[PDB]
Amino acid sequence: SHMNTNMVASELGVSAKTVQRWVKQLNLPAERNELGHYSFTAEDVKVLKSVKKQISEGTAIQDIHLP
Repeated sequence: SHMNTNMVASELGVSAKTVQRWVKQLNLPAERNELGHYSFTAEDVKVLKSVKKQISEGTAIQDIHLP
């Protein structure tokens, strides 16, 4: 009912491994879909877009602010 890692990566314009790096580094919650794969919601996409935006602006991973 939601979006897997490939879908998220597609909407962000990054690779799937990049999404996985951020999710784990930033201790972000991730569910599992009907196949047991990682799954994300629209909220997650927005949060990960904020991560990408902040890194792009020069913010270090540890200085990132998340809701």
